[PDB]
Amino acid sequence: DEDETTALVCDNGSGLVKAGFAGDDAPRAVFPSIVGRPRHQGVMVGMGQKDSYVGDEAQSKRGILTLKYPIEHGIITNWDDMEKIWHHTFYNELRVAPEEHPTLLTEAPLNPKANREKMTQIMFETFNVPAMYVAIQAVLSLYASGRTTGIVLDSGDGVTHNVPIYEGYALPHAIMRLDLAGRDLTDYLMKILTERGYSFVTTAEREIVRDIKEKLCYVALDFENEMATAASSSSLEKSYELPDGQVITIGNERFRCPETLFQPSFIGMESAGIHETTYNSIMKCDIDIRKDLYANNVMSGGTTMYPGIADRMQKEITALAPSTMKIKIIAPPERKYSVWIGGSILASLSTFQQMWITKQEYDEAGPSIVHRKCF
Amino acid sequence: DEDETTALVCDNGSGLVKAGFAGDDAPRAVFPSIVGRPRHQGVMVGMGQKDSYVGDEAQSKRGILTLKYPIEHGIITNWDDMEKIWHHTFYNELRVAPEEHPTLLTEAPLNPKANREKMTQIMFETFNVPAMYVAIQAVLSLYASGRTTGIVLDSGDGVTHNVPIYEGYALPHAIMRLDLAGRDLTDYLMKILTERGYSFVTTAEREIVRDIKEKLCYVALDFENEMATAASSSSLEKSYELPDGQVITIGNERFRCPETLFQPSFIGMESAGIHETTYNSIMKCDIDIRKDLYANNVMSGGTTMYPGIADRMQKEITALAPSTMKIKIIAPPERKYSVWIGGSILASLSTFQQMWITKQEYDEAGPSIVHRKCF
Amino acid sequence: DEDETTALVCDNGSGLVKAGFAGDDAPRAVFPSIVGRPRHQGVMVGMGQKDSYVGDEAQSKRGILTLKYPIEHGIITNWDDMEKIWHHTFYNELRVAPEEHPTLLTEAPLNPKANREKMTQIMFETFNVPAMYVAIQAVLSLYASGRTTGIVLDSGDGVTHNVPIYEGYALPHAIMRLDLAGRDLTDYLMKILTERGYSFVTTAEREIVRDIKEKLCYVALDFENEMATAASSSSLEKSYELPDGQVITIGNERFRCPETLFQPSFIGMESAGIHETTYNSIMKCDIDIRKDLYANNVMSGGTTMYPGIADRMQKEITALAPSTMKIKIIAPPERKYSVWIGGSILASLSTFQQMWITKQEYDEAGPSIVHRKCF
Amino acid sequence: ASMDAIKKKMQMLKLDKENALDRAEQAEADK
Amino acid sequence: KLKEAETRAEFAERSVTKLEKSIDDLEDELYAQKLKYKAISEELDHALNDMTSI
Ligand SMILES: Nc1ncnc2c1ncn2[C@@H]1O[C@H](COP(=O)(O)OP(=O)(O)O)[C@@H](O)[C@H]1O
Ligand SMILES: Nc1ncnc2c1ncn2[C@@H]1O[C@H](COP(=O)(O)OP(=O)(O)O)[C@@H](O)[C@H]1O
Ligand SMILES: Nc1ncnc2c1ncn2[C@@H]1O[C@H](COP(=O)(O)OP(=O)(O)O)[C@@H](O)[C@H]1O
Repeated sequence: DEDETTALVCDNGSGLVKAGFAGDDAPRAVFPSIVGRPRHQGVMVGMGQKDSYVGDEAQSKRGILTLKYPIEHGIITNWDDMEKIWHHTFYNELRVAPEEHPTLLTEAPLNPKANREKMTQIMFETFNVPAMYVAIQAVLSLYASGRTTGIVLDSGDGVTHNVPIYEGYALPHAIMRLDLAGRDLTDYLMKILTERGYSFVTTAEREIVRDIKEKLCYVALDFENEMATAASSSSLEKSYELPDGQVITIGNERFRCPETLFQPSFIGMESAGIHETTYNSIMKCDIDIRKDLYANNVMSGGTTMYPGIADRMQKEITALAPSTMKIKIIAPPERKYSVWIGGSILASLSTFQQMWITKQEYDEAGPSIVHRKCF
Repeated sequence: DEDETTALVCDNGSGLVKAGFAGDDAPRAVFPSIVGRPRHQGVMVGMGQKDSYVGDEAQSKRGILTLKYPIEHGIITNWDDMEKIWHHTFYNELRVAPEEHPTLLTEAPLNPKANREKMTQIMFETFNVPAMYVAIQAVLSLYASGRTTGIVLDSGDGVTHNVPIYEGYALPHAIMRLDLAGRDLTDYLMKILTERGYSFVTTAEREIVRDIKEKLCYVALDFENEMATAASSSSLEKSYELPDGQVITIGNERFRCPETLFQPSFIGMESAGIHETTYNSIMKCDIDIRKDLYANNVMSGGTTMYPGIADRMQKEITALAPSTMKIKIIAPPERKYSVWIGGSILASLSTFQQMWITKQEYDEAGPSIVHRKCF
Repeated sequence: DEDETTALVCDNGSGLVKAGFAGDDAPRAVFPSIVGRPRHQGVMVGMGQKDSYVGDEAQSKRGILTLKYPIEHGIITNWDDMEKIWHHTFYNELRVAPEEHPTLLTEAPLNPKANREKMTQIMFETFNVPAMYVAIQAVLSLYASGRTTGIVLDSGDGVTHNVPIYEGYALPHAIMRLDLAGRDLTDYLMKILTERGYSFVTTAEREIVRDIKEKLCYVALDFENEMATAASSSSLEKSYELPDGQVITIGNERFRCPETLFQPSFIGMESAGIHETTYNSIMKCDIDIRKDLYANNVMSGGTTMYPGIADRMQKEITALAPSTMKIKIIAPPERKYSVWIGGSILASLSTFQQMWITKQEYDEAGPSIVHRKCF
Repeated sequence: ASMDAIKKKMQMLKLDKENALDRAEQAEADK
Repeated sequence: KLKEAETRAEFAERSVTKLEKSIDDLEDELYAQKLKYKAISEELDHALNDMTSI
């Protein structure tokens, strides 16, 4: 299908998997990072039915499946389920076997080493990829956005890494890893929805709450004022259709879910929020770095698609940041897909052809080689 | 013409026994679950006269026989009479000996386990069947009806089981079994026909009422409005010919009997009826498995052949159901016989040839094997 | 009959309701949380006969009544039946007039708000109680158990709450709330008793199974070894006498019912089981919290009364827990009554007097006041 | 129909203000 | 066979009646949905013509 040995690129986290080939401007296919298994005893014979379901298969038949994510809080723990995901991710939908194509995968410097080691090891030992590279998602978001400098606040599914980069250099001492992410925002929402009479416990119920969140919730620019109205009037309530015909009406709960990003104490976290971490990543850097990082706060990844988040962050950051200086957010429509796009850009750069770990180097050094070669 | 060891299929209720061989689309013959015995003193001699009559023999000579049905609410208690029925069924009409063929018998999922153990034991120790398989009646209607998914409402002679099945899987926690069946409907009708001046008490009289019900009764869609006119005018009455040439004309009793299925309080049971049990089975299933069970209300067995029932059941579930959801009923002509048909389908599946208990496995394990091999 | 102008305490749930006055160490009486209504047509006249019966009245005359409870998995929906229960409980059984006494009612902290709002509203608007306080069941359990710290497993009729508390503080991010409870265990037992040949359908039949469960069921220390013998030999069977003189003999089913708490799949629930959810509540807490929660697994509510439950829970946690830590179950005689007792303690604490909502404050603020003063 | 007409008008006005703003900032920066 | 055919004829008359009702319900529901849906959402796109002006 490919007319060149183009690298394959995939952003595969605790949430979703985005994949396509280097040189495109988008993933060709997007899957959840899910492997599903039946939680019921079969009654009818000759029904087909798989032992395990992968990605979209797992969500489509979820009514009787338990759905697990092989990646949690930024790290792969279930390597077996990841092999099934990688095959589906790169071959079943793109029709490209990694054996003849280099592969670029993503993480962050505070992401435990086993993640980068298993990503590299699986593609080399199970898929026989000729080469590998592990990228920082912040690097890729900045390439996609047309920047070398900025803070990439990736507010994803299992972890927020908040990684500062200046003029193409990582500033790792200033990375603020926060135990608050989209999966926790889902948990908050089901607890507040329980307060309103709608309890969600099972896998199907969990996936529904994540759908409610993704389509109904918003950040807005001022939560105290938003709550003063949302808590007082039905005019800010929105109906969501549960896939059984029931309707759930969500009010100030509609923004109190994402509000956790500005109030982590809601889920038991000792933090003031993502704008505080953006501020601190910049603060930890020398002042001649800081001025450019404040002027280039970058949104990437998940949750960046909640209405009001790019503008709320600029307001919250300028409120912490020194005056006179211009504080600005970079938040293009190429948001959440900027990490994948940067992977395409990086994988295909002529100068990046010297940055790939080759299979021969891998076989000689072992799985730990990624720590010597990626960043 | 049986030159192949095809499995035999025999569905045995409190009402009728449907039997034929696997691979056909209908039972070859119906044995109406009966062993009849004379209740009078003989005076003439050299009259032949059996100690007991079986199946159609019991009905043909019923004028002086008491008719005993071996199965109560779908449970075989009089196993000796079932052996008489099975010998007659298999050898005289199907023209087969179970010794040369695998045999498939059926029962509701919550039917006490003793029943499935005896069905397995009898065919192996009395009939020397080379193999056995006790099937779920709900499953068999789904095969016959072209479904893998739906609520199967088996409103037959014995017990109404009501079991939700999704993608070929049982959802057993959502089974809503009712002690409401065709034999209670007949008793109710005998009492309300007594109110009209036609008392029915004894076996011959009981058989007449059962026949009246099957041919004259209906449910319609609105009981109270149907009653308002049935109780006011001869235009909703229907006449039935009694065996001795007398005629019984029946008015609102024509529907008051069938109505018991929707109003079980008519026979003293604390229940809301079959449409609420069907609805609750959908409700008790997971949130991502209800949008499919609403669209798949599946009929099984008899009473599904009452005029107005296909639409009343779809209507009652629709009335109980939330809006937005699509509610649909499956009520094929393969009614009152869909379970037998499913038995033929199941017995014959290539994927089912490993589900059969062989005689050697049975002899080594005993009757309890049915719970290890069938369900 | 009480000698002080004290507060009243009433732990009214989906199962049973316990009541007495604040300052005692036990409720005066426990009643089923039931309002009963006739399900039969009367024939004799001058027979008295109520439109509705409450508590002991509802159970005493149950032979001709259909019985309902007002609380659905911890949530009050039938506030009119709650009114009947509270009136009878306070007026006839505690022999007090709520108008002259503060009243304390209970609910899980994650219970939908309507529950706490109706408890506060009805006692103030229909009973004219001078003051109210909706209490947290986990708090009450710890006060009865002699603790400030631990995981409270109230494993009740409605819902299992499972909340970690440390030094008197809630740790809400770690509440592994679960929709698995005693009401499901009863329905499960009815289905498995049906498998053994003893069908149950009606309210009387349900009350009988509940009584069977409460006297015969147990958890055991090892489910697999217990079933290996119980399912193979009469030596572990125990009989129960049904009120009509029939005898039911129960084997491994005797423990399969409580086993459901550890194995939720038995009722179609997707859950790790009460011991793993307990483990996770401990593990979700900080390192300097975990050691104290391991040593303090705290029981309240029903189901904590099954023989072997305290010991199986301690074994399940120690088997998952790290070494060095001493894992302990707190399962005092105050079992099932831990919450009522705690209610008495809380209502009477001098440090709690300012926490009571007065009638004047209620009338000025309206029903929403419960969230300003209680929780 | 997506409000693309104003995603585009937004960009035009964004450019108009960004340019006016660039000038506001320069005009003050120039001292 | 006549009573059965009559049952079938009556069935079909009733089934037709049920479907006479359901066809009219679909004729009215399709009508109402179009009448309110394209009329409102197309109107909302007309409003786009104005909403997105400025
Ligand atoms: N409209 C939206 N509202 C809320 N969250 C969103 C929205 N769109 C995307 N996200 C979140 O994106 C997350 C996955 O983001 P991602 O950053 O790509 O993971 P990673 O980069 O670490 O591999 C999911 O939790 C999803 O809920
Ligand atoms: N037209 C009808 N009217 C009333 N009841 C019916 C009708 N057709 C079938 N049934 C009832 O259903 C029974 C046959 O259906 P079935 O479910 O296959 O019972 P079984 O368990 O014996 O196989 C008969 O007892 C009959 O009384
Ligand atoms: N011997 C017993 N074994 C197990 N559970 C019991 C026993 N006795 C009573 N229970 C259970 O106690 C529950 C009611 O007590 P409780 O939990 O204190 O009410 P509440 O939920 O308001 O706290 C019922 O589910 C009942 O079945």
